[PDB]
Amino acid sequence: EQATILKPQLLPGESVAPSGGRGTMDPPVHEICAQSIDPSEGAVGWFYKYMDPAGAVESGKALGEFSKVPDGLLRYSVDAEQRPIVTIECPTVSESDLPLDGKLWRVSFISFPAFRLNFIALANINNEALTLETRNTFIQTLNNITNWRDLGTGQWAQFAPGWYYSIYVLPNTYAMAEIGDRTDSVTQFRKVYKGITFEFNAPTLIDQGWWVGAHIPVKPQSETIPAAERFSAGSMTVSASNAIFQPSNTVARIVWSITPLPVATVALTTGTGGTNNTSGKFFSVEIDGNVNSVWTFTAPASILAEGEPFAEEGDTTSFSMTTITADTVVYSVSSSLTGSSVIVRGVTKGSGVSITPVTVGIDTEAVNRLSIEMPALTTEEVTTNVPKYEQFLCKESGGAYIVHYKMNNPVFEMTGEENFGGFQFHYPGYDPENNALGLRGIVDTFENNFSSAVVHFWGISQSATIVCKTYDGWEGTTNAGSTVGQFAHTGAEEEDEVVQLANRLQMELTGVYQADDN
Amino acid sequence: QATILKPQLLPGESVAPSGGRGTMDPPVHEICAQSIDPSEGAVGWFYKYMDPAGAVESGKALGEFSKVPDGLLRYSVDAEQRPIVTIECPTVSESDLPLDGKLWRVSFISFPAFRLNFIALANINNEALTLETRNTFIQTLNNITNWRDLGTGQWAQFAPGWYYSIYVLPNTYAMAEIGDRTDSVTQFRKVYKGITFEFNAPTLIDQGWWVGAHIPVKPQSETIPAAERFSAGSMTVSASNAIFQPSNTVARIVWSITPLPVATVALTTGTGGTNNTSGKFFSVEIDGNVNSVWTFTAPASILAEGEPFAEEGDTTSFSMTTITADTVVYSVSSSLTGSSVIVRGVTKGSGVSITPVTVGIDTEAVNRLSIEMPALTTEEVTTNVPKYEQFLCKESGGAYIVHYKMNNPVFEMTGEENFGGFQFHYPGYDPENNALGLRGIVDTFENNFSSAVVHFWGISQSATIVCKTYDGWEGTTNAGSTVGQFAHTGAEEEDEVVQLANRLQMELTGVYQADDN
Amino acid sequence: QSIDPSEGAVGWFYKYMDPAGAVESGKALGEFSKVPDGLLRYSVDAEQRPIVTIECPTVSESDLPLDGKLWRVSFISFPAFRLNFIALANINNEALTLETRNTFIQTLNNITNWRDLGTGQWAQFAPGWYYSIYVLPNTYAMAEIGDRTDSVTQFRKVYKGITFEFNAPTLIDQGWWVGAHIPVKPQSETIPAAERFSAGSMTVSASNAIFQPSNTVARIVWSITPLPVATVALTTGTGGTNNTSGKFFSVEIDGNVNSVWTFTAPASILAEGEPFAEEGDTTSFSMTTITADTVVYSVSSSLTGSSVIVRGVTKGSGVSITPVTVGIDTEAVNRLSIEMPALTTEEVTTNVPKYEQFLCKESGGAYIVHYKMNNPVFEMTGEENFGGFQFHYPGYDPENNALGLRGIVDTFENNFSSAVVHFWGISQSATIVCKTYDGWEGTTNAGSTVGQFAHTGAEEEDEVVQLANRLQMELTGVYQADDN
Amino acid sequence: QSIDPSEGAVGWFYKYMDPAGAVESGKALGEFSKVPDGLLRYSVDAEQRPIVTIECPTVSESDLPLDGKLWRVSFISFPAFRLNFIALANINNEALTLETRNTFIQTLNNITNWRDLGTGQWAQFAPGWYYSIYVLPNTYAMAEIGDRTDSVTQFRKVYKGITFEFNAPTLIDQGWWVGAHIPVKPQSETIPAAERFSAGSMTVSASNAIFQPSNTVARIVWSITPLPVATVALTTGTGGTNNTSGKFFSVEIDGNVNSVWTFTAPASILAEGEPFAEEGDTTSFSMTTITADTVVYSVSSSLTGSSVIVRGVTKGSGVSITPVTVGIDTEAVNRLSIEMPALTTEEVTTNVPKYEQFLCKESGGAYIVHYKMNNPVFEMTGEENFGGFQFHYPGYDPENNALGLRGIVDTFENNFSSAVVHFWGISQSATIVCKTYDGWEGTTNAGSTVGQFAHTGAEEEDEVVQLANRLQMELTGVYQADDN
Amino acid sequence: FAGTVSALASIGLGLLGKSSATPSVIKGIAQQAVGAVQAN
Ligand SMILES: [Ca+2]
Ligand SMILES: [Ca+2]
Repeated sequence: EQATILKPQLLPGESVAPSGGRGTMDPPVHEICAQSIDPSEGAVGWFYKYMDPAGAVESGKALGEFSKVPDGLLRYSVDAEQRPIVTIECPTVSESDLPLDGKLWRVSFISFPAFRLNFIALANINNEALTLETRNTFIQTLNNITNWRDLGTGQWAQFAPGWYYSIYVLPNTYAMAEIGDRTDSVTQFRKVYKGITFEFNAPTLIDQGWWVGAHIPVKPQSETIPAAERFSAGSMTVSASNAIFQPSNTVARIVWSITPLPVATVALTTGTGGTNNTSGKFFSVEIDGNVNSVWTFTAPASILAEGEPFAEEGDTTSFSMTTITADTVVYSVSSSLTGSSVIVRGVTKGSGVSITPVTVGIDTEAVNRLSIEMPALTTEEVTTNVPKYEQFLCKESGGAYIVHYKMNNPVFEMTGEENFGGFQFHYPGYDPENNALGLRGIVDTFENNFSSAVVHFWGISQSATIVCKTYDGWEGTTNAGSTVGQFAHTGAEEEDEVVQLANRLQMELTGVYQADDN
Repeated sequence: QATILKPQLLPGESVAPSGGRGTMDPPVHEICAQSIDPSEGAVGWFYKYMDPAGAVESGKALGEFSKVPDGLLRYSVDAEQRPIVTIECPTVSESDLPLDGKLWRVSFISFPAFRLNFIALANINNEALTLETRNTFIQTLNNITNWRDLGTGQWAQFAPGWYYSIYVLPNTYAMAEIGDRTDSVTQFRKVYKGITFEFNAPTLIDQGWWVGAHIPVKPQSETIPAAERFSAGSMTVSASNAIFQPSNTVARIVWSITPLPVATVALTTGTGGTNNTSGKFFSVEIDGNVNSVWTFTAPASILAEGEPFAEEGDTTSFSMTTITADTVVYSVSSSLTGSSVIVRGVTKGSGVSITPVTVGIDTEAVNRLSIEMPALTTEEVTTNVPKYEQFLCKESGGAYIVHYKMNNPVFEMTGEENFGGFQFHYPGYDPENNALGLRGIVDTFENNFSSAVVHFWGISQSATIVCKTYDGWEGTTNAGSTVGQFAHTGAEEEDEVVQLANRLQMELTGVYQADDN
Repeated sequence: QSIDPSEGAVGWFYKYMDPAGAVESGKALGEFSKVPDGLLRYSVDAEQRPIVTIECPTVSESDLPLDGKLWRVSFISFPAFRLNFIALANINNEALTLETRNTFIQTLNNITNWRDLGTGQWAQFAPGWYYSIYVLPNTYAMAEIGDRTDSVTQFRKVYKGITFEFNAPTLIDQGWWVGAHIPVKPQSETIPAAERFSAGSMTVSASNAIFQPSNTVARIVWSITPLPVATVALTTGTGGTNNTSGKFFSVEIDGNVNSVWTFTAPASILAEGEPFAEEGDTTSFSMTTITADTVVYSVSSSLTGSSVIVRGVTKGSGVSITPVTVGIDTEAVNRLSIEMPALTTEEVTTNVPKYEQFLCKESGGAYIVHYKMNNPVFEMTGEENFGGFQFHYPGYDPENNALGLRGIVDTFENNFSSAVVHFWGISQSATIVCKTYDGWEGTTNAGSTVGQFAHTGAEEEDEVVQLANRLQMELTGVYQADDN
Repeated sequence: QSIDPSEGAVGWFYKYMDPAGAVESGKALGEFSKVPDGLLRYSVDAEQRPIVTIECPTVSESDLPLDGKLWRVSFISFPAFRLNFIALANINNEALTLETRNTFIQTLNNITNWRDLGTGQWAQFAPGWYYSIYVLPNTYAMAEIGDRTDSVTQFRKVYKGITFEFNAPTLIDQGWWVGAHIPVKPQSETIPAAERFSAGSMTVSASNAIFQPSNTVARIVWSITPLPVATVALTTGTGGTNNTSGKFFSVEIDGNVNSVWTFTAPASILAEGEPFAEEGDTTSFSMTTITADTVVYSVSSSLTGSSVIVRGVTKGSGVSITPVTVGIDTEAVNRLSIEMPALTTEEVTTNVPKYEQFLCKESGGAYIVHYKMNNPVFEMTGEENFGGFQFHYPGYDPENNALGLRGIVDTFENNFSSAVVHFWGISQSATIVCKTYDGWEGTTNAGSTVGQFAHTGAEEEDEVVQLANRLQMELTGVYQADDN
Repeated sequence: FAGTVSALASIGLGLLGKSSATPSVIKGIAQQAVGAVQAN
């Protein structure tokens, strides 16, 4: 049966002046009277969302402010769903023609209940087995990302030969800048539910493909990047690769970047171009090109590397490539510094990245990175180690559809700032040596509650792609400058009477289903 | 009464296992009547649009009240910002008696603007505003440069016994206007806006009265050209006085420069006392004595009085030769040899001294909004407005103001069209005194709603005004919108009501007492 | 419920419907000048009925020569705040050719201190063409920040009714006319505000001075946009100097070639990449050659080293623009790109099907009733589209546009359709009387006089308003004068 | 008998609803292009039904290869007068980097003679990205200044709605999309009018040519902001030129570093604060260098002592601009700042709720239907907001925006949703047939042809419209093609 | 006659035709047209 409750704006007995009192009114609670309970739609809605975040909406069960966990915990709260939908595609080697009876790719997804970040892609064109080296080369990468926002565009990104990954964020939350000049976010937050449907966008017939999905929890134990003044030690990385439609044997692209060092407008000084700049606050740049081409900028802060003074506030450092092969490359960074030294360094394109340890004459904000043990990547590592998984042929299932749930805690303890960070990833067989010093890596707060997942796909015809329609619900408590405080108001009431079900319900089943059941 | 629920699939629509839409129009809890069935949002809105502040504490608020019930938008985000500011006298007018029977004047201009709440200016002395007094005021709000660095609600001297501050709306203001991270939404409407100007006064000296009245104003996009190699600019030096220190010794000029890039001004040669902005363009807040001299590396080429003054790598040095207790003479100096020094006469607390500059910087074109400053006159309002109300602050524990769809009979969607640099014109006011480049307030102005002002008069230094405002805006989010994730279906058209409202409003005076709040 | 509407809302009705007849039919009830859309919380509604006597450019007012000669005269009515309407006439009943057309246009956009034609009086603009402007007294009265200044935050024409009574002796009670409404919205093309210097243009129109040796003398009105009004006085020669009330620099002179006028420069000037004067030079403008057809002129100054200036201007048609830079400053003030309502009797038919046309003999003239055509509601037209409109039109080359704040500066009703009425076979011995019942309703922001008249906006009379623009719709905004 | 709307309403209703099913269902009847709001005395209603088969950029409309390769194609329909929509593309399956999209936009903000693009022909703005402009013919057909020169005062889109049929062989239907209507409004950022010398800029967008030496030969699109158009032609080297039609200077050409085309200055030009060339002087353009990602261009002036130009330009990236200054006069025209409807699949899905995505296979394409999304009632865009479509978006910095009258020159239908349809992972070998049933209602001022079928406005039928409006706010506006 | 969207019109237009013409009523039909309902 129906009902509509109204919490007076006053309290029994309160004598209130006109002008003042409470400024916010309470949105009326609508309850579905049941022979045993009468939750509000903001519950049910949630319930359902939390349970089948997609089919609950497709179905017609997503009622009210469902983006609010009904557990009368918050007085005020901000709720909101995000349904970004990216179509992860096979990467580009070249207009290198394509036969249907030919090529295809492997692509995996790792979804973390991270506030801003949505999920991490990863694919291998020629379809590869994740070799140890491949893995590390990858991980080391994600970690050593400087202005992680630089690729928030959800754009593919190479690292290993024939290996590319990418990052997709919650378009609206990613949209909320961190530690910016005058920019900051919410107080706490907590995924209220989050599912993703990797629709299998494949030709009716070249329906070839198989995927696996499983929920695996991961919690970020933080490690710190100590603050400093005179100079903050850090390091400059320089990864290599061969741009697309580029003579791999003599035109390499590099993700050269220094860590504590301020973004300094890199500009090609000599020869062919091939140079992209980073918006982030740290010096990072992407260039490619013929061997003997030169780049540069005005070193913003006193730099000291190799134990030697390298630069000053004004010197103009330039980077050229000594020798570039179709696999390996030798580079050289020169200081406009009086009698400085020079940095001859070489790196293997498809793998690893040269970390030239440095110390920048700049103060640093102590900011810790999150030691988030990266989940499964090994298709078979999952299957074996995670029982509650489900594998399917795309042919016989339009794809995968996963749905997370507070797994780390039987309750929904708001996972505030307590675990915010540019989390670098941890993995069984990975040398933390390849890790970048300073505050790089993807930055963000991790729902210290939800299960993270992984969903690997293989035998996907290059021509087939995956639309990743997501549904990330979350609620936090805004503070100041929040561009959302307005959307804030009364918290969800406690419906553990229902919650319970949802919990013991999720667990009852996998979080993995068919992308035709959402 | 009852609830409604629309289907994801329209009668016959045959969606796949993952197709369709991703939304589910939150259910319709429209209440029922013998002739109509407005939805709680429609209803709540009605009351909110009518008695915003009251209807809430009145309990009559509810549902999507921040959304307008004219089923126009297929989808729209919306909300209300209830920022509460405490306006209070600027000068710590030191008195020796146990009873500093001092009084001050103060007035507020409300603009149904996206990021802007209202403006306010007071006079430590209860003196009214003079033409030239008023003018300086005006020309100041037009010359405000990195305006954003003022939203803090901070007080600002522009005249002798006059100060003024501007108050944003916490969040919308919290949405930047740079190409990098934050950009507004495709458009919007001021769904309703009200403000209570609580007369917070010691129930001892509760003297004072105030007049409120709504005045509609439509902006005029008198746009700025998009420059390329070089761009025209204006060097501004609004001389002022140290709120504490000796006029005849120290001055407190604000020195900005229209299209020239913000560059840190550090006082090098002098005594000290600076405070530079963070805005995109170059401006400074500095107080000091004669000998003192601030400095900074000129971000770009600069011409002036024809001859070039600076170049990218040059270093400008600004100082002041003379500081009469009211006049100020200053100097601007370039590294670039062959250039000559700039000097000019100003008058602290008075008009600014302009310096037709030219900056070697590409110049994005952006419109300036020519907006007629609403009757600011102690008694002009009283005249050009019949629907104005007024009582003593003592009685009406303050003022209650409710804006309304004033300009358009219906609720259009004020969008980017009228957005830009607010530049207020008025009678007797000379624009020659208007600063060049993109300065002044910058915001999307809800061209539909009623602008409105309220001047308080004869109150006490002790009496302060708590301005409880309830701003209800609704608009459509595009991209990067840190809000798009809140938009749902737009309110359903329940004109039945709407009209009524419109009538009431029209029929009514958008002004009332903070006791009728 | 009877659907009872305020007796004043009814007034508005007929007024809107028949702004002229409504008065005559006494159906003009209550404060009929306020729009019953129940919009404004308050407002001032006014209605000016300014009457203009339109005589044939040359024909006297005193004596009426029964020439049995004719003249084409057309009027363009704009829902402009103070601007009543514009009228142009050909003393030979001639057609409006392109150049003539364009010249006409050209002129209107380069009308410097347009306030100088506040006087209904004509002004030649082409070989056989004249034009003039008709302001709405009371509004035109609203001096834009002068000594006496009041102001309006926004407005909206509540109706406009002009009836061009065919005042012609029954003798040569001949000729015809065509009226039609064409809605036009303006666009704000901006005139950038500048500082140390301001770009501009020195216009100099030229054309025979009625009653002076055609080939000998020539009446010309030369102006200089950003250049502040300068007081020009003939320096040496045959008289002929009419100055401007205007805020900028403009003057109308006439005389022998050798005649000379001169004034002091109130600010530094530049022309042809070069300097011309200091804020104190004695600028000298005169003519070199005078042809009944052509005319050469040249100006110079006391500026030491100041080169001279020279250009030609085929008398009667167009102006000799001179890219100039002035030593003063400009305001943001922008012009209003406004489509020019079919000036040819041709297009009017070929474009407006709800246009009418009768003979002036039967239809005692032409009566047009303007109406909200732009948007389906009475939106408020405020500041948003105010400025010196400069009309554009096919054929018209913007090239000919001045550069400063010129043209008729005023506000345009973002709603009401503009209308034009062309009279063709009129006899010079005829004059078109113009009754103009035009009433707007706006809101005051600052002023000492208007305020006291502002009351409440007319209550929402939805039912009436409804039918109101319903009728106006299905109805030709044009009508037989005698039907007013 | 509750109400009886005339066919022209019904037919309209159904159209402003299902502009395909309307017709398809014969439900479209009467003069349906007129909105039964009853707001016009007279009006010319019209329905342009362009059916453009947006084929993949690098594809043979002839022997299409059953490739099995992919490509992104986003359509951004705008409720503009003579502008249907824009087509974004991407042969290589790659995302929209800020670099990318920023490059895109700037391209559209600096499209010299956008008319030269009406062909909707594909244009490579980025290594793997192309764009193109499809127009509403008939309207575009009416030559801007025209020969018979028909000129429309004000109009208003009565119903956009277009379906993007997913033309794909069951072999390769791999495809999915998602539309959503996002309202947009133009803020008239005006381009000033100057006199002797008006500023502008010189753009040069370099890229590789199809089937050409990706490092030996490169194609650029050299143009000049206020410069009068002038004819170019290779003078010495490997052929490859395509001149402009517009009134300003621009040209597309292919060739090696040895290749040199030239043309004669239509008027004086300063560059880098230096007289680059005068009227006569014949300017030359060549490439000091040519690679696969960069090109050094350099223009040599015939002028004596005229220092020449040298510039680095990464082909595929933006347009390297050289501020300019031509001795021509310029009319102040309006640029229209316009937000760019979310260009990303996610950007769209998270900020717009009423979107609707689908697998092409199941949804035989896409069918969006705009609607008066701004003014609760059908106002009348006119001169009101017309100009040079110059867009911005989050990220995009105008630092790389053309100083001249560039971009898409039209009138944006003030009140009406502009929509976006993104098609992801479409088969190389598949195309999007786009049948749009766009219609508008306008007024005629001058012409010789249009003002013939100009009739009376639609009869004001509230309930009808009322409902129509309800259904809109009510719907998604994006449906399976199978629903048109 | 494939238009669903269209059917979703004539359905409501259908009603409207003999509907009280109240704009309040119009809301009713306009929701019915979408095929909405009063839940419970
Ligand atoms: Ca804990
Ligand atoms: Ca409007």
